[PDB]
Amino acid sequence: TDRFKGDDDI
Amino acid sequence: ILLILHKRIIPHFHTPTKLMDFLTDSYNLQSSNKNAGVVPILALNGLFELMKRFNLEYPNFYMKLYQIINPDLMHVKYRARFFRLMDVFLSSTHLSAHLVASFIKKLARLTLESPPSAIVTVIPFIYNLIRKHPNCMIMLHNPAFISNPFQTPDQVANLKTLKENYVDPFDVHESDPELTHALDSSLWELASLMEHYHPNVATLAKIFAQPFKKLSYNMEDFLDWNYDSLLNAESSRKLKTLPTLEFEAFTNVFDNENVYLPGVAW
Amino acid sequence: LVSVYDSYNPRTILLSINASTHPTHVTKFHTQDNKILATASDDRVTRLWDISNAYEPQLELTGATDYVRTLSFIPAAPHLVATGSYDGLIRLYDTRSSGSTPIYSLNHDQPVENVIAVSPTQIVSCGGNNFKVWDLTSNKKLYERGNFNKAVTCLDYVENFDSPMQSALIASSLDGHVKVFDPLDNFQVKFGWKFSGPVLSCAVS
Amino acid sequence: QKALPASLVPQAPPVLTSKDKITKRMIVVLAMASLETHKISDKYVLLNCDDHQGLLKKMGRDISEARPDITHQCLLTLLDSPINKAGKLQVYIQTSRGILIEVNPTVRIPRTFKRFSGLMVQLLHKLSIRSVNSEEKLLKVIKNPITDHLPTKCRKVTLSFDAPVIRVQDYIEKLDDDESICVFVGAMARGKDNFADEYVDEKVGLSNYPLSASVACSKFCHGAEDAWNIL
Amino acid sequence: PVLTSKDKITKRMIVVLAMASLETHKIDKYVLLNCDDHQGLLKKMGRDISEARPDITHQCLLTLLDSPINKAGKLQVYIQTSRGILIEVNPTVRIPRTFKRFSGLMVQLLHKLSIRSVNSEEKLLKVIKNPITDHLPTKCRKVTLSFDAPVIRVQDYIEKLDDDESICVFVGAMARGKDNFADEYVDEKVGLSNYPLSASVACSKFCHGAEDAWNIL
Amino acid sequence: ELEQQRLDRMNGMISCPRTHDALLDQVKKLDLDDHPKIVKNIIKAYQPKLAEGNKEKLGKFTAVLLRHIIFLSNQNYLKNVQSFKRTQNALISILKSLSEKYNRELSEECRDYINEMQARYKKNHFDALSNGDLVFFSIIGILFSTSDQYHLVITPALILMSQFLEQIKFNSLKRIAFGAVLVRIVSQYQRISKRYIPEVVYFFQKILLTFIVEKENQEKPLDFENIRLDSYELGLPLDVDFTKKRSTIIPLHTLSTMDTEAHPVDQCVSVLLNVMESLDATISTVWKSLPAFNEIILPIQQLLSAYTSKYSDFEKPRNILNKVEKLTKFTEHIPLALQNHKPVS
Amino acid sequence: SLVVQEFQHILRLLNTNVDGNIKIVYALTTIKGVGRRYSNLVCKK
RNA sequence: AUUUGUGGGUGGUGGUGCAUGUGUGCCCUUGUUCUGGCGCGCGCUACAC
Repeated sequence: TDRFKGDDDI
Repeated sequence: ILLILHKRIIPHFHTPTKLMDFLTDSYNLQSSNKNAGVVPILALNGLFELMKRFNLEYPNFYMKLYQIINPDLMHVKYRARFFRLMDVFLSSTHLSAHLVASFIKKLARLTLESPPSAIVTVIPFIYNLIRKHPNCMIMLHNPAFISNPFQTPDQVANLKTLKENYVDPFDVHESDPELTHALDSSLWELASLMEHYHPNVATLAKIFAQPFKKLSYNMEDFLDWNYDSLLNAESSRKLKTLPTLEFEAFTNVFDNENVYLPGVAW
Repeated sequence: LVSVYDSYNPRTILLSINASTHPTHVTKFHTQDNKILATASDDRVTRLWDISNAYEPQLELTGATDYVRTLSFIPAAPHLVATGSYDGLIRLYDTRSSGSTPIYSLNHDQPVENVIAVSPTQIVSCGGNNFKVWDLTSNKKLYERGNFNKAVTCLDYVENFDSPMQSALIASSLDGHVKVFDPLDNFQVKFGWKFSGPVLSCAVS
Repeated sequence: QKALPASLVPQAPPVLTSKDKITKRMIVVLAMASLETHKISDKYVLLNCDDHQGLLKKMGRDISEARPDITHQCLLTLLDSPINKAGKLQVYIQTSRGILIEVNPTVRIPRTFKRFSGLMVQLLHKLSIRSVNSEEKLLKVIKNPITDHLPTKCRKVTLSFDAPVIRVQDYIEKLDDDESICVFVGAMARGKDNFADEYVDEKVGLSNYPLSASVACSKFCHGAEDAWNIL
Repeated sequence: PVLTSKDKITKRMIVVLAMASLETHKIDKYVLLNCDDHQGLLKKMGRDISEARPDITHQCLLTLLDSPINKAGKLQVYIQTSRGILIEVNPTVRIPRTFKRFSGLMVQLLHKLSIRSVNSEEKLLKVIKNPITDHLPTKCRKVTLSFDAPVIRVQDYIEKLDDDESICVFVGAMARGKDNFADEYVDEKVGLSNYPLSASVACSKFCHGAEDAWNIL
Repeated sequence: ELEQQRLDRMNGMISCPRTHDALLDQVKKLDLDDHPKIVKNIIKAYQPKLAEGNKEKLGKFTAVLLRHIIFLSNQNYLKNVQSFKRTQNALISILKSLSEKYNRELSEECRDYINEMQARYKKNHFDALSNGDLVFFSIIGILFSTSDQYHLVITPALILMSQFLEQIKFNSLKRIAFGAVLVRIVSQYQRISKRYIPEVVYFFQKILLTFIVEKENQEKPLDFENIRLDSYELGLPLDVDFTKKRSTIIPLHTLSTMDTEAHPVDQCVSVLLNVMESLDATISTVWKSLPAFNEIILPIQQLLSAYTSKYSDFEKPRNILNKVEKLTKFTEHIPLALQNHKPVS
Repeated sequence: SLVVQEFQHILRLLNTNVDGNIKIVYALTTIKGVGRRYSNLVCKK
């Protein structure tokens, strides 16, 4: 799913 | 009579085998009259009814069907009936890949010059046939002509020689389905149908470029369409769009005996 | 998949081979050798496997252009394998050689539904309305019987069973007919049964 | 000539765990990783070169030895390399204090060191880290030694400066058909390569010039991908 | 030797980080803008929260300057921020390994417009003028790493390059958006891998292919 | 910016008389040349700055002006052809100027006119179609962007014209010339997007075969048995000389009297050369970019070979066959590979 | 040769998805609120 | 006897820099309002076709 998107914030 | 025969005439007879000679003669009939070409299509349904009910034989069945496949089929109004028949005819288990490849390629050549109703009819049929026979996928995808980054310059040279030495092996005039080299040929017509003026037919052609994830498309909703139905469907559609105006300026609609339509005068 | 079970225990699976991605229509055991399993799939490649190590095929036989859906083993010769395919050619392979190409081929014009070996020398192949019996040393057909309306689907052969007739060849076709032929009497027709529909398969004890 | 496979639909390759002993792969072990949690006053924090010089001096351990950012950036490089996306890469972390961590290839390490530090604190105290979508344990703390969890037919090398320089593509080609490769990379500022002398078959070098740990991992991964035609 | 922007002859590898997120904000305290440190301030400014990412540029700088091609001296690095501020990075400088020290050095560079060494003979990091075409050498080929471009092999591409012709690669240090950041500059667009790549991995791949092509081992 | 928007739409991104009867009531008192002046005076009177609600009345004027243009084109204009051309050109320019502001109600009227045209065609086949319908298609081609993939007005008109090309039975030269006009309109629709119309291929094969087939024998050549034609009696005699100059341009007013009069061979040759020019344009534009070009061009190659064999003077088949042979030699024809996919992470 | 025999992967019965690979009794049991004995009785009926 | 229609302009109650108010660059945009803010540890039990 993520393509260098970075981990989502809280 | 041939049209109503399997539905109304047959279930009232005592012995339906009385009509077998009449149906066989109508199916084999090939006359000089141009209107006489459609009676095999109407005769086939009642003939197959007798063949399935009483275990009876018509020699060279699939060769006869390959003969029936012709450019007139795309334009005859009875083609929905014939494709309903061809579904259960080509859904047979004891069929060869060469035979189904011949049917696919001839239907492709027919879709080259055909109404969009016929194109919409044929495209899921080709999808389902390739789905049942995955050896026919080489007609859409030949790995030999792919160039990958990880190959030797010698392999590049061999690929270039093979590209310049390829010829089409398909034989249109060959009557027997198996002896046509359609499995060796490719389906360029389906790629050409991707650049089609109707937006829905374009996407239906694009499904051949997409991966084959889905099973059969349930031919019944594709069999029904016609030119009048397309206009009603586009006139009653959920999305509403703002019309766009051309920014280019044309002096005149018609060329005088700049102009939008050359070769046409007022 | 090719799944090898114990013959009378459906719970236990001794072997499971991923023979192909295409359907495997034929699985047969070698008659002379109990260690060899021959599988024919829609890869158009037949594969001989050893029962002990079934990770790779022991031999791959190729050279078929369409849909091998029958194979057979010649009784006297354990090196010979016959494959019948829908292009019409019965291909005989010698397994001691390379095996990529057949040593010879026999042209049954219709797509070959089934192949059987009735002797060390004679084989019978059915496809189309007829069946053809061929000699292997001569590479020529001895007889052909087109007694049927629809395509001959299956063949069986049985000899030395308690009967007036010493050998019998059972042929089942799609017109509902199963017929008996006498190999000693020039493959002539002795008896027949008619059933309610197209007969895919037939067998005799 | 040859028949196509029945389905040409692209499929996700299987993810490799230590349960799979057989499959050929590339394994990177980031050894001597500086990953230690300490309690302040009350806050548990992962020890840092920049933010905890006073704590490191009070406990007597040198501040240059507290570098978890090397492990962080090596994890980023390895997990973002295309061999991981192809599914042919596995990552283990061998801390300096003796803790062994298995990294599931499907985990997404946070790009920022603050979030990485919080994740490492919770991993080191809770022994496992699961995922938000499904509860599969993406990070695990497992039993030493590494050779219990490693594949059965595996070739073990240490990346060292003093060892002779090799070519990674030629090395991976010289490997066997069923044999996997395990590479021990020192995720540390300045030490010498005794960290894996009990495990490894041999020591190899990547370049004449000195390399960082991330550059060494990236070079060996790129050689593996060109050798296995991943791209 | 040391490669500079003044030299126009030597065959070199130019790596241009493009749309880099390098923002200084006054709070006085001058701080680099990253989303985790400043969740609320970026929301008040109204720009995208995922846009402010200097860590990508930091990681790319670490990989590029620790690469062996920089050790041999064939590499030169430019950083084009999203504002338009263009930075020349000396091959000799060691970027701070931690993000906080990197943020401090970026604040110092962006406010003083230059960073001077201890020896002070040259400038470790310099702010130069738009455009980059003036500073890149004469005979050069410009490519953009893009996903939709056809996949190439880096070694084969570099060997297909000429003997006196440098290579310039525009790598997006931007997090999200299109690949049109340098379309009007570049000669063409190339693809490195079938899978999508982070900018650090793209720089590492192209550097290592360059080393294998130029025999820098 | 407008060019970029058009390319994105190509790719796929998505008093004042209220009745035409009252317009005709004023037009009867007016003269032929006074109609643009009357329309301009009506616009100047009902400009929206003058009074409230003038916008709706002016949009109704857009609709009834389009209807009046169609009606004037339907009416006979043989006596005043130059004055009719001038008045219609001025009216169409005024129509574009007002359509820049009021495209919505005009588009609704055009869609309703398309529905009415299809209803009339389903009622009475070719007899319902008219020069007003032809000029309506031509005006639509200017007023709306034809290159757009899904246009609310262009696509119904496009599938209607394809239906007209595929469906009607070309038994008379009037029908053949009507089809040639439709082909020219469809080509000018697809001048930019260059999509593929199989109905155009079908029409070209049918028309070339009908003019090949001998009238006296009334029997088609053996290899052309696959193509089904409508009238065998239409044909081209051997005695005609193609060295004589003829005008390729066909006027709309000639089509009505051409069916009534006996068909002259020179005018048949003019319609044939018009169709051949359209075929050359389509070959140069669309088919040479399509991947199935070799499969498309084979019946056309055979028909033009028959033309060359029968008539050695008429240079157009030699020109087209030289162009087609050069294109087929140059282009590469290799097996397709459509299922090549990027691997999944 | 024509052989015509007289299947859906997913079946939506009573607003419940079932797999065609399982048996009828297994599918009726996987449908919630129905036991094995109830499924057997339904199949027998 | 205002108010709607049809239109449509539009930057600073700006900041900052230089030369010194003044004059020209650069940069960003392109307000009133009330209230709240326990460890150790022995057993035992679950969780493995």
